[PDB]
This record gives sequence, structure tokens and C-alpha cells, in this order.
Amino acid sequence: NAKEIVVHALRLLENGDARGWSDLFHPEGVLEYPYPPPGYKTRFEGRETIWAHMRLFPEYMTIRFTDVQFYETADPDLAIGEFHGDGVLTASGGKLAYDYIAVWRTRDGQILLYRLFFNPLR
Ligand SMILES: C[C@]12CC[C@H](O)C[C@H]1CC[C@@H]1[C@@H]2C[C@@H](O)[C@]2(C)[C@@H](C3=CC(=O)OC3)CC[C@]12O
Repeated sequence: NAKEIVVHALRLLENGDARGWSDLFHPEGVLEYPYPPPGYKTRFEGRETIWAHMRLFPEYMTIRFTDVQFYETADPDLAIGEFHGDGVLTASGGKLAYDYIAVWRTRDGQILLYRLFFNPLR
């Protein structure tokens, strides 16, 4: 189910496995930053592109997430949840913090939609 897939993914990212995380997306699957920070795209259509975006992730930062607080949905293939992320820039130093809310949509064990809200000012 979606909640299962989401936790899996977040774990993969915590482990720095960006290809894995990427791989969890349906080929024509989409990543979105509804409130994108400046200098970044806001939609990433297709696994290849999502991968291209996330490729560099582990090189600049390492993240650790709080446990997702999901809200109960009807559809088991839709998950809506809030969670926090703390990052440490490989620079290094740089502690970086995020408070998310996301709408995940899955099918046959793959991620179709990853809509990740966060504060672009912050
Ligand atoms: C917007 C962001 C800001 C920090 C850094 O400059 C990289 C950019 C692009 C990549 C972006 C970070 C913030 C982070 O919170 C992210 C949203 C983070 C993610 C968490 C998640 O569940 O999906 C992606 C990993 C990296 C991230 O995807």
C-alpha cells in the first residue's frame, strides 16, 4: 500500500540511496514542489528526470526524517501525511530543517505522484 511504499522511500533516502528512491517511481511518474524554492523546477515528469534531479543529493547533503504522521484516507493507493526532515550539508557544517506535507499516489507498488510541500522561504 501507499503508506508502506512512502516509509520505504523515505528510508531509502535516509540511507542515501537516491537511485533506489528514484527506482520506486513509475516510469512516467511525477515529483512536484508546489511551493518551489527559487532557482529550482517545480515538476519533474518521468523517472529518468526525477533521477537526474536526485542523482546529486547524497553528494551535498545527508537527511534524517521523523516518523511520518499519515492521515487516514479511503484509497489505499493515496497517502497524505506530514513529517519533518533534518539535514546536514556535506560542505560541511550546515544543519538544514524542513517541515513537510505531501500527497502520495501509488499503483501496483510504484509511485505515480510525489507532491512535496515545504517552506521555500525557510
Ligand atoms: C529544495 C532543496 C533545498 C536544499 C538543497 O539546496 C537541495 C534542494 C533540492 C532538493 C530538495 C532540497 C530540500 C529537501 O527537503 C528535499 C525536498 C528532500 C526530499 C525529501 C523527500 O521526501 O523528497 C525529497 C531531499 C532533497 C530535496 O528533494
